[PDB]
Amino acid sequence: ASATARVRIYPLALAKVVKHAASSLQREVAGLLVGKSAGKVLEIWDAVTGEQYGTPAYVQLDEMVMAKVAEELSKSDKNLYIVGWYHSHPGLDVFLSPTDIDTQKRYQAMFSKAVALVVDPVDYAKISSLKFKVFQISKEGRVVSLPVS
Amino acid sequence: IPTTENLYFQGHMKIKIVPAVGGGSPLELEVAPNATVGAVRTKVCAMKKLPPDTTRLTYKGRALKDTETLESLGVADGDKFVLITRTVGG
Ligand SMILES: [Zn+2]
Repeated sequence: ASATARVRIYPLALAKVVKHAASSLQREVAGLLVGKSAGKVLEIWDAVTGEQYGTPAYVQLDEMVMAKVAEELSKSDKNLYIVGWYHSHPGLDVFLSPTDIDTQKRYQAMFSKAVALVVDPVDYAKISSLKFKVFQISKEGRVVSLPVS
Repeated sequence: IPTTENLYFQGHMKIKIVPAVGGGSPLELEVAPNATVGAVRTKVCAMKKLPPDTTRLTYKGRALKDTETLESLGVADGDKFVLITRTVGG
């Protein structure tokens, strides 16, 4: 179906995404997911961000954030790298819009197992949890929500 | 000596390109200072099986235009570039 079978997110990394989203209910926010693949399992070890511009319906992360992050990771002894991106959908529910899909296709072209995490901070799933999904474009071009733990 | 062996040794500047997403091997390309950033990015996109219209090269903290020459940037043997792609939600 899809290049990544499932996603494992370190709880503090998820917490950082959630807190960043919850700190800006008036605009979409974005950042990068850092981690590594282990077979078909994608591990999200951390989440980082930087300079950006956003509105309720849109966000762009400055491209030099990715550049600086990749170079630091590349230099370091750690075998971690950018594995995806996150952004928020405040009050909009969780999905990939056409623009999001275009961004995500470009991530996957560079790294087949890349993922897009989308969080809506104003909502709670269902027992309760945070309202997020981790998406990937499947081999036949469809948005799929991956199993997350 | 094959006539195309000359072409193999054109230049003696080797640069490193780090793909920004994924853990993929950096590319190490032999280039000339007269080469454009665009020619480098084209080669990198071909090696990584990327289309040509989705990435950009960055160098010492700046995103580069494809029309810039490596010579104009003061590129040296061993220097590194990062290949980035956009991060936009919409
Ligand atoms: Zn979105």
